[PDB]
Amino acid sequence: GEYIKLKVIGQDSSEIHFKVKMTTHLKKLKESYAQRQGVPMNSLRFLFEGQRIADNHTPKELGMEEEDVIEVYQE
Amino acid sequence: EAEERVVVISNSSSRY
Repeated sequence: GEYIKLKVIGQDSSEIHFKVKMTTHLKKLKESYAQRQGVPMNSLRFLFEGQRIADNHTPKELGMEEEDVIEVYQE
Repeated sequence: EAEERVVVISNSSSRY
């Protein structure tokens, strides 16, 4: 299907957007985000509507849609 | 002002 675009909001209000398919495992997003922030992936927690995003969660499992937000906090 | 950042999340030939 189509990519949806998710906005990842940092603790400093910066944003990096990610295009993922509905079946993509979100570990891939977490790794890319941590790489771009220059920190270990395991130093961060990623939340969707306040709930923890697992490595093998997909947008379909979480009910995500175009322009949904992910918030990143320290682990 | 930050610019927009959009990231796309997308063996017989081996020799080692």
